[PDB]
Amino acid sequence: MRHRKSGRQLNRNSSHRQAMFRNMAGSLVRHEIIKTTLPKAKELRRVVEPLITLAKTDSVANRRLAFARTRDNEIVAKLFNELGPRFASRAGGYTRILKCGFRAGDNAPMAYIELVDRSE
Amino acid sequence: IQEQTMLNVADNSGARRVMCIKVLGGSHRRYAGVGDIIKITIKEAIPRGKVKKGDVLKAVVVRTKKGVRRPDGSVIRFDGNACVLLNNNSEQPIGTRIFGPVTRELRSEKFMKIISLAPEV
Amino acid sequence: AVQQNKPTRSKRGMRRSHDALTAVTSLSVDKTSGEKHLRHHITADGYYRGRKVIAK
RNA sequence: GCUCAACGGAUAAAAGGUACUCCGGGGAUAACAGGCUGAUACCGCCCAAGAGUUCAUAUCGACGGCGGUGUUUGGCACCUCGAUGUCGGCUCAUCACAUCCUGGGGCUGAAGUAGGUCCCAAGGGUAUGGCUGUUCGCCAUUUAAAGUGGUACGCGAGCUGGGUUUAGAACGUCGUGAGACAGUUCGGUCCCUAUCUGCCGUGGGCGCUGGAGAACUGAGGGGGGCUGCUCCUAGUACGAGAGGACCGGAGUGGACGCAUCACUGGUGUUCGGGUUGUCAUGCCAAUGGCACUGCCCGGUAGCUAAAUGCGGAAGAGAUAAGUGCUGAAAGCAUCUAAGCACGAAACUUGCCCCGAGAUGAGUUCUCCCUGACCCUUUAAGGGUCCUGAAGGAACGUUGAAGACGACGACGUUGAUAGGCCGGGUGUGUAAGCGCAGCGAUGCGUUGAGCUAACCGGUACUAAUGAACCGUGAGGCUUAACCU
RNA sequence: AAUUCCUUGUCGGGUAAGUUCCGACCUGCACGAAUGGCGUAAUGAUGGCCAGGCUGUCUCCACCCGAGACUCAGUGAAAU
RNA sequence: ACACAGGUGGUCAGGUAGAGAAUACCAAGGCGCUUGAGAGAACUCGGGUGAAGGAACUAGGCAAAAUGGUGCCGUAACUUCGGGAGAAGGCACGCUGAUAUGUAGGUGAGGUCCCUCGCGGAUGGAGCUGAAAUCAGUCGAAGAUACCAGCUGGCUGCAACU
RNA sequence: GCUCGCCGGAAGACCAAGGGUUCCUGUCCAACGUUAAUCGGGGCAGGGUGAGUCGACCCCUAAGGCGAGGCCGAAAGGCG
RNA sequence: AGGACCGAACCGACUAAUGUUGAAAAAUUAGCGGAUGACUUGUGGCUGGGGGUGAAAGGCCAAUCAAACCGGGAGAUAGCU
Repeated sequence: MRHRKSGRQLNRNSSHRQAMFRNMAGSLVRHEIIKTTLPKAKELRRVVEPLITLAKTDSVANRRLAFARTRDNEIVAKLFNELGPRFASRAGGYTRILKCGFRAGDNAPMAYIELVDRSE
Repeated sequence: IQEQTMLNVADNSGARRVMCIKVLGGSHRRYAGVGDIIKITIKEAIPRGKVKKGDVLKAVVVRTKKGVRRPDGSVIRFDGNACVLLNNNSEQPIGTRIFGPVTRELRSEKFMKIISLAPEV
Repeated sequence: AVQQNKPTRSKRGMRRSHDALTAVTSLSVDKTSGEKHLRHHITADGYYRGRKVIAK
């Protein structure tokens, strides 16, 4: 049974979950605020925040690891150049979840997950 | 060990592959493999051994792949399942010389002769 | 699977006694703009607890 | 003028098969099950010619007799043919006692060991395989024993289909044949989303009399109730020996149930590495996608058994069979009639769990609410304003809690999740650079680099203060207490 | 014996244990020569049996991954 | 009957690996299959992995698990001499370099002659492609490293066989 | 629009049969689409199919069909 | 050369599982058998119901077969419900 177990399946296999969170991390890094469903945002915290924690230290090994966990070189450049120094003082908590209302097609709990030091 | 288990023979008089037809001791005892006595058929035998194919007699398990657990938590696992052949009425070793390792768990009653003859305890 | 006799309109109502909707019963009011919002939700003009958090 | 003899005589004149079958009816009529009965069966008693080394009842009992049970073979045809699935097995059970083991006894043709028979006793327990479709049966090997029956010969809206019970084929036999067989053989479609009762879990509503927050009493109910092997006593008692103690102690197991994850393991698609084929990121290099997680090798948390802990008790009361004491009716006698005492794994408690909806709604502790007006068909009651308390609920972060509710932690006076920091772990010396080499590759930086749900910390993120519900002193009859 | 009722015939084998199988015996209820008799290499999604290997078939299940089942929004049947 | 997991004749056939129209991944092209969001109970379906034992399961190895490639050896009873026979069983498989700055081999440019002097013959041997083997070195736990891809042996009945 | 996955001796493209406007464009969301739908193969309008060389038509014939006369059959009709 | 072998397309349908108010009035998924022949396939044609056709099953003849489907006799008859 589910005792002391992390990880939200979200009714998809592991390959889809990994691909979906890679793409969601890319979109969150690119736009700095996205609307998702609420559990999707909650596990999006867990993928996105170690990327910025890695991106605090800029080295070729760390850029290669970030490219391994994203496969987007623009996102790697943003993590190691634009963000990273911005979140360097922040000891975690780069992500803030603001719960919106409910989706139209399916009654899904909706959220805006955003970067904390958003320019807008 | 279990029923329908093939075992090697440590002792010389017991010959080659043997099969456990019954796990003696207990009403519905399923698995017994440390110092327990099991009824044995001889599935294949060399002629130099005194016992012959198709013969039922007892044995005691001396080596188990499952292995004994020591009091401190140590697990001695012996590769291969082995038995020492015993007479049905007497439960005494037919074989004059025991071969391979034995455990200190076989130190009770007639198995003292087995650990006396066997080299490594 | 099937029923041997038809269930009654009474037993239908007794089964739907526990099938009823639940009211909201409270709406939080944001300090900066007077609009009522679901508690811990955005105000639908873009405000959380005291600040504008989304443009839309 | 008719063996029109089926003799109130269908016609001058008429045999079979159907498992390829079809129609209308019938439980008016058989098969299965239930019902009646109990001839048979099974069990028990009556008498006792006998059998028993002499010695009817230690043990069986002829000839005969009487019952009990529903229980086997039957009888009947009440029911079911506008439908009640058929053996066996698998899974899951429950009851009776005509008791297989374990307990208590009596008699023994019971020296001990071991038995026989009978009484009481239903708390628990009561194999694995070979052959075969099998219940059976034969066997091999266990065990304390591997009970006997009922439950639609329990159980197919639980499972199987070997069996029978269809349509194909063949053999043996019968018949001219179609075909048949209480013969054989090979092959041969087993459907249901649970309304009601019933259970197993888990909630909501109201009640329990002002509203809460706790902690409990225990009326009832459930769970649990098994046993072997060795040693001491003791080679003692018992015995000519051989053998060898129903007492009283100690360990150690088997099967069972409960918990747990410290260990040993398993798993671990959410960690690390190797690697085949291909494609991509411009390319080398490094990585990623896809091929069952591509194939593997290992593996943290969690869960789990095959791992480890624990338990079924000792007691106590009332007893069953049984054994007694005192003791008359019956100066003797007598376990009973008045009395008195022991006596079981059964009963009631003791052990665990549930449990006041225990409408008989219980107890204790604490907190909280003490403002007016109008109408008024007075256990009486309404409407209005003011004031909403203790607390709960909602919302949010969540949990080793959970199908959903429910329950538990925390909500800025904050460690409740995520992130961050440090560690631990797991995998196995990353990338990059340099060096050796013709290169594959090796060596150094380097036990490096990654690391999961784990541990200890940290307000960086989200847990916003509102608001909502809940009230304002609680009904009538017999008491001290002072007015 | 695709045939033998009795029958699981009797023996020998193979197993600890074999109504199956294989090989003999003849006591053919109820084989028999183109309604063909006896053998036969190869062949068979054929019938029966025995081994080696292999494994969750089993002892005895345990964990994991997905699709349902549970909850939420929308549409929304069935037998009886 | 349906915007139904079925059926529907021919044609074309790119790369890499591969015998291949198998299969894996990709081109070009076309799509995510007209309900979604959570949570991660029993149970059901399709899979993965299993300690020890291994057919004890069962009516019956039903199902699952295994074996599986190419090359070289090697191979029984019986036989209708074809078979049986991939019988069974054993070994080697990756990369890099050398042989050989890429070998056998294939395809052939100049040039050289000849002639009925053109889509001619003959001779060349530059370039290109290139299997296999051997030897040494080297990496993993593993080299048909994935997908793909046979389980084998003995006795019988019946029908010769497709 | 950017990433992801899937097929790729097809789930790619073209003919045949069969269907018959389902093609394209604008507009609309009542019924249809197992949900919402702004979308659609839905509704409603308007457009779209250009041949001496491609098919049919045509010239020929196969299996076969029909068959003047004919033969045969109660009529219908059979055969040729 | 092979009614040869292994094996795709192709044709068939041996076991199991799911389905059984299905995606389907016999399918799907794993395995299976043939696949140079007595093969398979397209397009036409022929055979018509006591008839056809049949490597034979009472198979097939439009999800229908010990005698198809449509209309008629026909309101057959029904000592039965």
